[PDB]
Amino acid sequence: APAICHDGKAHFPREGVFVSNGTHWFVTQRNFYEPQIITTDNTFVSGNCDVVIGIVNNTVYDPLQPELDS
Amino acid sequence: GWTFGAGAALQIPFAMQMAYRFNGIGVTQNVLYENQKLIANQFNSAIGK
Ligand SMILES: *[C@@H]1O[C@H](CO)[C@@H](O)[C@H](O)[C@H]1NC(C)=O
Repeated sequence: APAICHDGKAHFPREGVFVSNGTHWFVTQRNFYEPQIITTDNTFVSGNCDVVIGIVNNTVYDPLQPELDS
Repeated sequence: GWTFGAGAALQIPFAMQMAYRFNGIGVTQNVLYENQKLIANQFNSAIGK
């Protein structure tokens, strides 16, 4: 898919493309397959979701979220 | 796109292909998604030209 909704806003990968094996969703570079966990620091935000076509539903994990409670 | 020129061909959705060109000329890829309709209308009208 081209993009994934998180909360109202859209997200796009910095490089490579988003892929899915049916189980989950990941991001990878286009010339060599090596899937990676989708994180905040691999994508960035622009506009809202209603503009774009083909967007899907998921959640973006924040590495800081489980450690901000410390 | 360029994959077949590299070697064994690989299919890819067309809009994704258009995205990486704009990545190649320095513009952020969100512009294409936000104005696909205008881009398509201009391309067809240019074919008319
Ligand atoms: C892809 O093409 C099919 C056939 O019309 C269509 O049903 C589908 O909605 C298209 N994909 C998206 C994300 O809209």
